Amino acid sequence: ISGGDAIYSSTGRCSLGFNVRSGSTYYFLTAGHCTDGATTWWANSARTTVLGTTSGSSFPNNDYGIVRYTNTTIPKDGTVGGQDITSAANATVGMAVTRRGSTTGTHSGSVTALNATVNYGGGDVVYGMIRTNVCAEPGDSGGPLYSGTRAIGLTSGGSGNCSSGGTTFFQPVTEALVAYGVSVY
Amino acid sequence: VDCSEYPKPACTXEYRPLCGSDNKTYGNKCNFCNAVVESNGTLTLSHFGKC
Repeated sequence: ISGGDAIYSSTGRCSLGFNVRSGSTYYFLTAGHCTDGATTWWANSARTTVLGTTSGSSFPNNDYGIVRYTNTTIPKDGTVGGQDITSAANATVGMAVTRRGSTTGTHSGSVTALNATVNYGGGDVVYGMIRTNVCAEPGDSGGPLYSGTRAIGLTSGGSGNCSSGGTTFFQPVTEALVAYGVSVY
Repeated sequence: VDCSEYPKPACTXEYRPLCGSDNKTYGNKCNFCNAVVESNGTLTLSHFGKC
């Protein structure tokens, strides 16, 4: 399994952000709004292939979560689809980025702004978000935002769609990596 | 599903489908509710889950 692939909780479907590790412990990052109130994660809609369990969740304010792998045999590729990821970096205005999600697949665009505040309502406000002109749709939450071999962010939310075009906000992945003391590979 | 607090400038995403009266499957409640607003209240919920 790799970045952009579908992941299922008891509630719905999201996308795996990045496979990360700490020592010999493997986890995966995804959106906080997906990990919020979720315990177990599966690789299929049938819920027959277990992935692991939620180890951390930060939403709102931020939008990241981490899941500890309990499945010992499933391949945990340090890639996004077939794209190798070798490091993480900070987003910059004008940067060319690519997103992969379980619903829309791969779409590209650029970073148009930093430190954006997004109000999802009901007191669900996230801060310090990366704004881009990449589209995304339901099911794409938590999928990776990358640039070449560099991990940049996790899909948090947006408006519009891939047909008419849209705006998508991402949580900087650097902050998540530091919070959990994990690193991409 | 109540769309009173809509519209919203953005939605998270997660996939938890709803079926609208237009036979379109909406990815989640926020998407569905923004579409109801856009339809000026003509779109309604048919059932939960995909169409």
